[PDB]
Amino acid sequence: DLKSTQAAIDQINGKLNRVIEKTNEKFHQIEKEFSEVEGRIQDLEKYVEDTKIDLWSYNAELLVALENQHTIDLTDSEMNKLFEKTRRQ
Amino acid sequence: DLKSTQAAIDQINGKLNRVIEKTNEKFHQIEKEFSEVEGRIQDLEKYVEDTKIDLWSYNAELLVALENQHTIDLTDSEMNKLFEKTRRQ
Amino acid sequence: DLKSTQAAIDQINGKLNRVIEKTNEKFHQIEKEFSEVEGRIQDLEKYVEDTKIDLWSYNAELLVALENQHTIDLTDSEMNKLFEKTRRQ
Repeated sequence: DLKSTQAAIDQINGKLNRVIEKTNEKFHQIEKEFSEVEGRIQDLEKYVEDTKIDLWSYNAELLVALENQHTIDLTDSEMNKLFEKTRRQ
Repeated sequence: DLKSTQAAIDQINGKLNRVIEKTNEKFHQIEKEFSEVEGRIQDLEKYVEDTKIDLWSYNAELLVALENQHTIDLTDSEMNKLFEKTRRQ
Repeated sequence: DLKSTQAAIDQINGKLNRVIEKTNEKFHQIEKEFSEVEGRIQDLEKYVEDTKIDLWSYNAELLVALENQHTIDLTDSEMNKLFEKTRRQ
């Protein structure tokens, strides 16, 4: 009779609410995983930027160090050359 | 009577189609977010490759510049040495 | 009569199980895509670490090479200077 139909209505309502809430919590799973992976890429981008910046900074420092040493060596070499020249006099 | 049962059938059909289309559009949300995050990682990979390539290129250029300068300095130092030696004669 | 109602029950059960299994397999799609993108970021992180490590290693090697050459050049220059000084005697 209609009683078995009503029991079917209740159990389809139950399973429908079940899949509803399950889907909702699994969407929560997916969205928190999006949040965490986006944070992962954000920190990775920050790491790449920091690495690039400090590598370029050290390249700059080494460049100016080489230039400084070259200048100093030329200058004192000329200085000792003139020193010896005067010592000859 | 069966009329209330029929109204229940219509409203469960309504809510079922509702959750159906909602799930579909939210899956669309998730898949476009996959597409955009994959593009993000793609462009990040391209950025890392470009950074590595230009850093290695500048390292190469600095290496050959140092070698060139060393060679030039040795050569002209020897040249001026021979110049002064001949000037002594 | 109740027969059309029963047919409606069967077809809503069918469509409900259909959306159930479809959602489940599409969640499988989403989770394997999470797995593969997490592996992508993992290998990208490993690549960034390897690049940074070998660049810093080559910077170290170039630094010690420059220091070695500077030391060697100072030393042998002083040596030949003393050599010529003694040759004058």
